[PDB]
Amino acid sequence: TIFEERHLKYISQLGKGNFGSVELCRYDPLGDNTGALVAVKQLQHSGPDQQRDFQREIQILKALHSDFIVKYRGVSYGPGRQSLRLVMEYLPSGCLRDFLQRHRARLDASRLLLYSSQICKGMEYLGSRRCVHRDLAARNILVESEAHVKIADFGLAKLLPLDKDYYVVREPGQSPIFWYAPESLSDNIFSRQSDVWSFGVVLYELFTYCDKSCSPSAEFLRMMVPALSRLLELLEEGQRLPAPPACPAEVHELMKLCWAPSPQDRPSFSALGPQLDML
Ligand SMILES: C[C@@H]1CCN(C(=O)CC#N)C[C@@H]1N(C)c1ncnc2[nH]ccc12
Repeated sequence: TIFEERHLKYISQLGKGNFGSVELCRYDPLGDNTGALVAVKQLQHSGPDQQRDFQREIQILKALHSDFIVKYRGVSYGPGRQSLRLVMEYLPSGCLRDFLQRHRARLDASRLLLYSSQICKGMEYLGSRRCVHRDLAARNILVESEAHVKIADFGLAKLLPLDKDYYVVREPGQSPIFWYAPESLSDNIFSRQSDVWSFGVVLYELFTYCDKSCSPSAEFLRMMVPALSRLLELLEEGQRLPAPPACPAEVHELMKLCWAPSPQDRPSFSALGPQLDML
């Protein structure tokens, strides 16, 4: 699980987010271009707060073992003990947002429900580890195959101490505001139940095939003082994203429950899973 810097050969960018980037590299210790492709995350530049967070992220992912969480492979170092890069499995079908847009006409509602169930199970597992994800969105889901997706980034994830079932951040966060639960917008509170809110938005993303014209940003902005206050207002009045075109009624009802105003009245991932499998 220790990868030597000198054997990581840089090929291409796979994505970026939250002060980090993921690159496609070949781990090629023979130097003949036959080594395994890996996905390698690093900070885009040096930062002391970001480095502390990055080491924590690595320890979170290292301790996750699930069919629905991207596989941790190891780390590369540089000044010891200074983690330079997080090495993960590379899954070439890539991000679910991109995959849905491209294969839209090939994937039916059963496939979307399968993806929904897999994401829900990943999240049930995450919450069992006292991990709050905080950034659940289709952009952070990875496609292993046409019938298998995995939660694939943990840049903002936090571990809940044993005696507190939420965490409050000091500043407002810097993620697109359209996945945030009301209590995160109003009071920077995050919990496993704000993850459920975000999962409702992920269901919306799936059933819109991440179409840009009716995306959470496009549609909320169209429906919508500062933007965050307008969105909070809109949400506090009980307005919600509209059912996606052709959305099964049962799924739309599940989204609405995920979007209960109060965190306590949202269903658990434990409860959602069986309901998704039933559908
Ligand atoms: C959807 C995956 C998680 C989010 N991504 C980031 O780059 C976040 C940052 N920084 C892209 C990544 N993705 C395109 C991947 N694509 C292919 N293999 C991958 N392994 C691990 C991630 C990954």
